[PDB]
Amino acid sequence: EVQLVESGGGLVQPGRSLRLSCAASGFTFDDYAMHWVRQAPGKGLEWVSAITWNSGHIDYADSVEGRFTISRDNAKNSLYLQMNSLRAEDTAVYYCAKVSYLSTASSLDYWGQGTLVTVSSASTKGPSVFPLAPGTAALGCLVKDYFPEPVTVSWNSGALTSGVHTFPAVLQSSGLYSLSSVVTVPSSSLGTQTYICNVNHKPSNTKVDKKV
Amino acid sequence: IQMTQSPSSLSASVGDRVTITCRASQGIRNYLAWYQQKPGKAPKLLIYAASTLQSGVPSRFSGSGSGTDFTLTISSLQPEDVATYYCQRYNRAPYTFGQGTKVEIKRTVAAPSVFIFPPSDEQLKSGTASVVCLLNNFYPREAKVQWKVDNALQSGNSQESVTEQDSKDSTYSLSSTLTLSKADYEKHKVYACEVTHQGLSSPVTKSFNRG
Repeated sequence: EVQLVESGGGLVQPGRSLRLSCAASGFTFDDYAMHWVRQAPGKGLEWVSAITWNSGHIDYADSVEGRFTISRDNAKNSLYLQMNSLRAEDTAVYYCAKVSYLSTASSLDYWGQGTLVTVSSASTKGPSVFPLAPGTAALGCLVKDYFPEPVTVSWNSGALTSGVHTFPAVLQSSGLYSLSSVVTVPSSSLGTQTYICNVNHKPSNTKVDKKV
Repeated sequence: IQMTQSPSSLSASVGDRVTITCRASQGIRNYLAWYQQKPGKAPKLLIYAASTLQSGVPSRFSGSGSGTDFTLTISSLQPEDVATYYCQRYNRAPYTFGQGTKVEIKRTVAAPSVFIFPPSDEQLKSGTASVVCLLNNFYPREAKVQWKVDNALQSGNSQESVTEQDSKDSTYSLSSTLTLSKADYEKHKVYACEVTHQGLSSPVTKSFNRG
């Protein structure tokens, strides 16, 4: 159980700053170089910044240089990224990664799940969630008009895995996103077993169990 | 410092031998690594030191190269290998990545299953109508969804969304959403999605009544 848990992402306005944190456990953190890599949405991996075990040497991607400041607290066993003067295309999922061997001349051998950072002067708006009701049958939930991403959606408190499809969100005219999650279940149920989509949109701090 | 890969994309069949190249702009000896990223997940390390496998990684991933020219080979493409692969220089700063290589899979053509959903009454209360059409577990990606309201073709008012390619059976899924206000939605009876796909000798059409 090696672990790297990022935190600190969210909505931030153009020009402003964010501090990303990354908590390390499993391995001996004090001993390794660490990296920050990021990915815009649907775009490719981009390396950002690296720092050695003892903060002795730092490196930045021309692409930040004078805006981002990598650092670490070997006592707290934690890694940081201070991001400043943000712009729309600093918008991305940001990962911390551990280095495989000793040396910075080593591959990244483990990466966190990452945190989304969204750079935008639009306010958060929580979704409204609507039921989509109907051999096999299909049902689902329509998760409409929310900002920013992500929302997550499980069915029956995670009990229901087979047959689930959660579609990528689409940006609407309005400037908000829309989602739809669905499941396929026997037509025979329905009037027997109950179905519940559990939506959670943190940035707005709302949960809804819509109950189809 | 650039890293370039080709192809940027490739389809191939289960069993096939896939080849991905990576060209460093300046001699990196063997400080090269290969990463796979499945859609939804975080990247895994497959190969390092140009040709060394990460532990627990299946042998069918193979790497060769030295200097500037490098190659990832997957020699028996399995359905779980659908992802995007990235090379990375790590001899020195910058620790730059290639552009990525999406790899998509086989397969024999498969028909969608089409379902229709009206807008819930809790939503017309809200002031607007969303009609949703669902295409399920088909291949290939290509699919045409024509909406029809009182047999009227409908244009400029649907959005679409495709799930990424299933790891198990190599299929896609589509949802289409027809949005129109309570004004128009109350004005008609028959809403319908005509679905057109290669796995269907004729189009299939789902529909419902009320409004």
